[PDB]
Amino acid sequence: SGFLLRLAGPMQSWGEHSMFGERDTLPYPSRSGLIGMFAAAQGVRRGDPLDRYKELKFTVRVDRPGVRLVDFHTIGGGLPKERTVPTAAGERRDPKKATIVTSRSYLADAVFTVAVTGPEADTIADALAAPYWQPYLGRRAFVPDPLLVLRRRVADPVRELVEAVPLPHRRVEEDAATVLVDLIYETRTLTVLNDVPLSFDSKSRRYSTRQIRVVPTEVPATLVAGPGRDYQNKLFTYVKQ
Amino acid sequence: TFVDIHAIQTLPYSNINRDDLGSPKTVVYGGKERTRVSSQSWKRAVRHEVEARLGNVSVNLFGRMLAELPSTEVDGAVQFAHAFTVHGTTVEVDFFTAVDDIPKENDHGSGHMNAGQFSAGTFYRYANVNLDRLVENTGDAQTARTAVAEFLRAFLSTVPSGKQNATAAMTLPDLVHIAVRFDRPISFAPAFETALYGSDGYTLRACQELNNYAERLREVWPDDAIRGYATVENKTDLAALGERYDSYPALIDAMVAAAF
Amino acid sequence: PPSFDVTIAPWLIARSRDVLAAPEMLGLRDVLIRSHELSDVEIPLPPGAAVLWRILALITARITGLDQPPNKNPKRKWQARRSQILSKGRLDPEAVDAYFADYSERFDLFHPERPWLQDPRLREECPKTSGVNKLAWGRTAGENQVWLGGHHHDLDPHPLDSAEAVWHLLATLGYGPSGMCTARVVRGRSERNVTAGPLRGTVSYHPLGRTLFESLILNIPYPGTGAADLAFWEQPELNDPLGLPEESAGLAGILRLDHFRHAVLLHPSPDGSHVVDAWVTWAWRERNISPELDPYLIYQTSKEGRVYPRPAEAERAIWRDLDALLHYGNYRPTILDNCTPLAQVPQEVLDSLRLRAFGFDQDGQARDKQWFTATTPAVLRWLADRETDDNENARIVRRITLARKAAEALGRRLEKACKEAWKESNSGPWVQHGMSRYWAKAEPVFWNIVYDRPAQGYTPGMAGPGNAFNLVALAAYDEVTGPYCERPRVAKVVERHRSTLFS
Repeated sequence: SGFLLRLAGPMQSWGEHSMFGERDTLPYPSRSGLIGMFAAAQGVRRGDPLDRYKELKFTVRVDRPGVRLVDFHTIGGGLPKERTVPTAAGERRDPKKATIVTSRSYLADAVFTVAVTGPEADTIADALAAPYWQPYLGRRAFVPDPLLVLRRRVADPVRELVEAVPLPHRRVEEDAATVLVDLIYETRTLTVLNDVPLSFDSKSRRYSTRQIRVVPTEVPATLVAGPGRDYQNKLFTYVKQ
Repeated sequence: TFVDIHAIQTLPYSNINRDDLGSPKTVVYGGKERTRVSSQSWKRAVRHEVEARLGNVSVNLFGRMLAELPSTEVDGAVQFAHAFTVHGTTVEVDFFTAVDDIPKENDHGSGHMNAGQFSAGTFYRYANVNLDRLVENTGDAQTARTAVAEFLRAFLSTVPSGKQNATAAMTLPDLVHIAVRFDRPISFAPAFETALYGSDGYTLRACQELNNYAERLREVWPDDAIRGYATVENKTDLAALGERYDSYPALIDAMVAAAF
Repeated sequence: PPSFDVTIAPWLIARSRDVLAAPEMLGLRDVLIRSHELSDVEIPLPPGAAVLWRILALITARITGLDQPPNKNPKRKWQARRSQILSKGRLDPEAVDAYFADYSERFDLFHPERPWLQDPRLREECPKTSGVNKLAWGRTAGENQVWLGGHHHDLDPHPLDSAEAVWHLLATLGYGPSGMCTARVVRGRSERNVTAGPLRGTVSYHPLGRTLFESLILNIPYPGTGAADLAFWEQPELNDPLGLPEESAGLAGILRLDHFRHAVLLHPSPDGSHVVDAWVTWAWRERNISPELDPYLIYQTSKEGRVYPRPAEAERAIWRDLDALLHYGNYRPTILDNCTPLAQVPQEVLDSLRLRAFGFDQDGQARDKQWFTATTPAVLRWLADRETDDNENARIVRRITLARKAAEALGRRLEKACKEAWKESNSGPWVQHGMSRYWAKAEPVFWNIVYDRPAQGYTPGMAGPGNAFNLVALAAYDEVTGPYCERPRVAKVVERHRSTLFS
């Protein structure tokens, strides 16, 4: 069982621990987000039991860490006072203060290839191919790369993360081999953060911590693609086989 | 059933969106920085335009009213990608000075010196419409049908209002391609993961590059997707995008016809 | 009647030494008793945990700290008893029940009189309930807009779970907004104004270990010899709003637990499952200087000589867990500087202790921006033991300490660079993006310097950071000031201040 999910695209955000106007992303995908991505693909209404998703495992290798950028993002500004965001008391604030100013962060030009291994993950892959709601990378405005699922069915996909999945253009030294790539596994634990989603109900979303261990591993330098456009070519060669 | 629409609309010297400072918004994508027009800004103009022409489908096509309290449907189903330039773009500073009309025994002590940033380029826009949930939530397939058609026309016709009086950036897209897909929505954004080089323009080259990406994706995954595109150029054929149409509203009509 | 007990009811999430699967929620008494069994107890709200570790340091700790180092080289003998209980490795449950026994009937927060960290009289004199939404964090208040964290319109608000209510009450007693809460009259006195919380907008630093008991022991500031002290819940009778907040040389006055600037009362649900209404209001009109600096926070002196805690910065939270690297270090918190070093007394314990910090970056007023927890990575010390040698190890540790020093020195150099340049160029917003870009680019180069992987500006095996950090700062600074170095007048200013980052 298992399939390869490729998270790529111009921008993707995987925030955790932010609860005000400023938003912040983890430099790598968060299990909560990917689980919600599958739940959205399967029609799981907000508030439905998320234990079906329990028992999955997410090893994620970071091809390009990507640049982290902060996207300004106002809400309601430049509108007449009557048509701005409501207050909790119900009376709209004065128009010179009715604007909301959020500073949301997002990863741009970053690409990870998570190898999801679970009990029903093959039905989940078959659900991403025909989604109930549009899958997106973190914020809904970010739209996933068309090669969202590199392979629908793979026996031992981590074995395919160690090798035989192409890689972006990187420095390849003379007489070099085995270019270093950071794999992320789920003592030797990088960080602890609230990921595993106890409930997605918008009224009270709650989570619990998951330790992450990031192990730099060594994959053959043959894997990295040539400088220009070759990455797309090798990747497409990869999807048909 | 997912109706998605790609446009390659170019914009002259303008500053449609800007940061907390004056400079416009940029994605760093494909290793080359490129200006962008954020999704919410563009969405706001489209939603305002749809609600103005249409006279609660705006809470259905678009998820919820900003100034209304949540009515248990905050999701809009419609997905708006953030528009970004086909090529890499350097931010172009425009130094300006406001002139003082009353003259002292002094000349040119100008009223106000400053410098504002602008940029121009060919943005590759893209959107999605979750048709089935829109029908299940709206109820009547007809209101949904009119709403979907008018939403596509709004996506095409409009341009954001930002520094528009100083730069008349009003423009029509060069290419639109509406693909009624049943498998899943897909954006042709990776066609431009390698920013195109310059000095000969980008409209035509971006048109055939997006044609190459449509051939390849159509090749790996052959689908029952109904497609069609309309261009302001008759010089180049793009067979992978589907049957060509004489115009944009004729195209929108044929694809709205194709969804139902 | 509704009743809830911190000692018996389950609210504290608890993680065991083994398995590391299915953390169970337990009461305060149970955690206290089973401490060596559990690695740690966690609260989702870093403010809630920041006051929590303060109160837990006053219970288990108080019994172990003894509240009395008279004669006998006080610091030496407390460190002697400290070594004695640290050597036992556990606390006898009978001494806990005895402590609980003294005030056993006084804990159940929903008390008709004497509710937990609350004022029971408050209900009668305040006409408008603040509401749960005004108490709970991440929850929209009366004037707050409806955009985030679920939309609460303040009409039929969904009640907080009692356990949940406890976390919020504790946070607001720590961090709390200032100005214009709901006024309650006290014999003719009505002033909606309210002063801010004692630790508001600060990062609390709590050292951790391998098991709970260790941390609780190592978490108590050493109480200097002084007046015997007690907590807000150890107070024999209510304070009254008027009058002076009396000083307290005891550690309860150094845990900032003698009295709160904020006064909360939570109206219970009939079953006791939830809170329905809440009253947040002042308990004191006259502010008092709290004696002695708080061990946990990092302090700073500024021209005029005034001493204030260094505010949390959400930009340092961009690089996950940077503050917990505090241990590898000028100015240092006193609790860490008493318990972590080698003058103390434990033998090996110090080798496996690891630091954790709770920071809530916010305005000192009512605006709030970001909170974050931060335990040190276990990989940095474990990478030191993979080898097991005296030299490549001391060199790893030296490298890591060195890397951290370079990243921070140029972090302040770059803050002051952007700040000075922005002010000068217009005769700041450059600082925000400067720091954001800085830590985002400075994060992987650090991890490349530790592994000795090759990072630009660094050569593997170099004795120190090697200018690796000075390069990232210059690239972030030049990334930010980039579009404005066009005019020659502004370019001259920007150049004068980038030159300082050259080192």
